[PDB]
Amino acid sequence: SKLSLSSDQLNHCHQALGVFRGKIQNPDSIAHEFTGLQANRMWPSELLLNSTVAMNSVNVEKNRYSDVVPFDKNRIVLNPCKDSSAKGYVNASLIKTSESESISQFIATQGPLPHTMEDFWEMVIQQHCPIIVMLTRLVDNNRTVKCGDYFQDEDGPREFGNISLTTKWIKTTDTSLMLRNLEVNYKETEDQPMSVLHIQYPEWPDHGVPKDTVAVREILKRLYQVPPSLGPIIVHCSAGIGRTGTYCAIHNTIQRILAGDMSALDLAKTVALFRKQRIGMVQTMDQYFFCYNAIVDELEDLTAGT
Repeated sequence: SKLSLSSDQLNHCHQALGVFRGKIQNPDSIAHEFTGLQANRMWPSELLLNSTVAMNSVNVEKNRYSDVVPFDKNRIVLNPCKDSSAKGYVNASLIKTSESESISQFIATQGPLPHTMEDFWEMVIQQHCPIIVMLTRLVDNNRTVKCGDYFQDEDGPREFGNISLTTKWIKTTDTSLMLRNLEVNYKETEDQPMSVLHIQYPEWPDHGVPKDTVAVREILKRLYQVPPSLGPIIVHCSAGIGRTGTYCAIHNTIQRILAGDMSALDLAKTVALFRKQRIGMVQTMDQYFFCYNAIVDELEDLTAGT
């Protein structure tokens, strides 16, 4: 829970901090950026041509929301998959800005449905994802289900067709995170099972923002240590675009500043790139402001006492 930065990295964090802090001091500039992103949005009819597999009659019931689907160009494919007519379909998108051993790639995905939980765990195994970031409750206070329980094993070991799941431990933090060390494998015990750290945050409301940036920044602080080469970080909420896109923007921006990518200072450009990779990433102007506040707060931590 402390980073040793090089002189280069500290200079880049100071340079970024002055820019992002100047943006928060001129909030009209941030509002203007988000209004511009919304003016340049993709319209739903475009999905009929760029997201054909998601919109297939065989796959429509595998989508939590009819207008939040991955593009064909970067959807995550199950390979092998039990049904060739499905073309390996899971509602999941590769989010990748850079080809650097220092910059994580993400899988942005929807909160799993009861009938897509085997698909989800098959994706985790096939992509060897070391981390799951979960940014939703299962059910909201209006009593709407937002995500299925694909991970609790209080009754006994969970099974998903050919896949078994077991919890090694559960640990909480002071900032309300729930840390679950999970073990997943196929029932044919060819090799040792796979370890996945599951991080759940229940205090980020749907289409809203946390009251402060501390819990979200603790997720990033715990993941600084995880080598990007271990595999994609799964990030999901309910649709996998609003809270998911906001978290990805904070994580990706900080990593790219630390890696020396000047373009990370243009958060609007990052969000536009994310939107070319999954429709609607970062849903609200409050979420866009929260990105700026979290990035400033984290850059203040990274440069403290320098």
